[PDB]
Amino acid sequence: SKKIKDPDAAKPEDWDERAKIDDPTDSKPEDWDKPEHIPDPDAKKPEDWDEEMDGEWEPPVIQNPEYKGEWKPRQIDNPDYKGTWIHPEIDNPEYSPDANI
Repeated sequence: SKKIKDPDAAKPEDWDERAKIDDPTDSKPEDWDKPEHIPDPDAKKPEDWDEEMDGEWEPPVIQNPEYKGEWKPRQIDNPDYKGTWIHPEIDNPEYSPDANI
């Protein structure tokens, strides 16, 4: 996604930045992580459209029934930490809106 943790952002080398840990001994795959938005399966476009002049159509999305806000397992408060200063995230180079960066 847009805006992620990165090296430009000038983080120290691992200074108990978390506050709340994730699955200690549990863990599962990523396969919770279903897409928030899926295109309409029956997303037909108008024949009254010129993608030459718009640039593309505009295929609608719906919210997926399986929608979880993110793979947050059980973010439990850790066994004592430091204090995440406020790292400035940066504009995730590997995001790519529609064309690879």
